[PDB]
Amino acid sequence: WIARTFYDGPEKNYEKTMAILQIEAEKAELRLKELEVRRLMRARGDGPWYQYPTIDKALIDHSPKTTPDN
Amino acid sequence: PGIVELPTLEDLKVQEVKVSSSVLKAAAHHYGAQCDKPNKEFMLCRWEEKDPRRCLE
Ligand SMILES: CCCCCCCCCCCCCCCCC[C@@H](O)O[C@H](CO[C@H](O)CCCCCCCCCCCCCCC)COP(=O)(O)OCC[N+](C)(C)C
Repeated sequence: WIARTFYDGPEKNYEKTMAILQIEAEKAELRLKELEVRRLMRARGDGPWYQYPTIDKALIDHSPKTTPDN
Repeated sequence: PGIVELPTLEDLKVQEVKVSSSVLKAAAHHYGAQCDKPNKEFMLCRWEEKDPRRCLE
């Protein structure tokens, strides 16, 4: 009676544990991958991250400058 | 890095215009009217090549 009205079967806890373990393992793998990607992006500068501004080339004036040699 | 190429002193020989600034100013308007074509060719070459050595002729 106690088992029938207060508890469930073993398979429920078993499969809930499986799902929880899958989620946690995926999160750990993602954390490691994110750290490695951050290291590579900061070292190389070839990714979307750690982009530091340079002078906009639209500010340059392309006209004759009263002197032939610029 | 590299060697700067310079024309020989013979390339820089030409019969100089040996009149002073007042004589040039007195005839400046007629000189601009009559000698426009070579002057404009030279100035276009000077502003396009951006190199004195490319505009000697
Ligand atoms: C002959 C009898 C011998 C044995 C006597 C047994 C005595 C039983 C008292 C001990 C109770 C144990 C505590 C249980 C509370 C937690 C369990 C909880 O999960 O059960 C809930 C049920 O809650 C219970 O109703 C709690 C009972 C607590 C009340 C105790 C009774 C006496 C208290 C006195 C109250 C005040 C009296 C008035 C004074 C003026 C439903 O939750 P649920 O997630 O769905 O379960 C899923 C499993 N399913 C599928 C089977 C449903």
